[PDB]
Amino acid sequence: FTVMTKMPGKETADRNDPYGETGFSSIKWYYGILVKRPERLALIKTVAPL
Amino acid sequence: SKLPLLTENGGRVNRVGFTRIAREGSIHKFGFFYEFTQESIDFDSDDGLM
Repeated sequence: FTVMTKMPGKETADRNDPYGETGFSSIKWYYGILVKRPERLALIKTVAPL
Repeated sequence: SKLPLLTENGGRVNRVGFTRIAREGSIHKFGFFYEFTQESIDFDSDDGLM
């Protein structure tokens, strides 16, 4: 998880916001799976009582 | 009515500017002289006229 946090201060001071009273925090990651042998996975589909 | 005020969402709000002024002067040249002849200095009764 790549986390990037900018607290209010000179870090967020900008021509659009000279005073810099906004901040944010973000998080991102990569995912994907590879299936080698599909035969070994099993499944049984059914209904369930209330 | 002309005070500088802000809100929590600060932005392009209050701008100020500065000015400078320049001054000048000049220079001029002076002088005067006098001339004499040798007999005037040699034969005058006053020894020390120079």
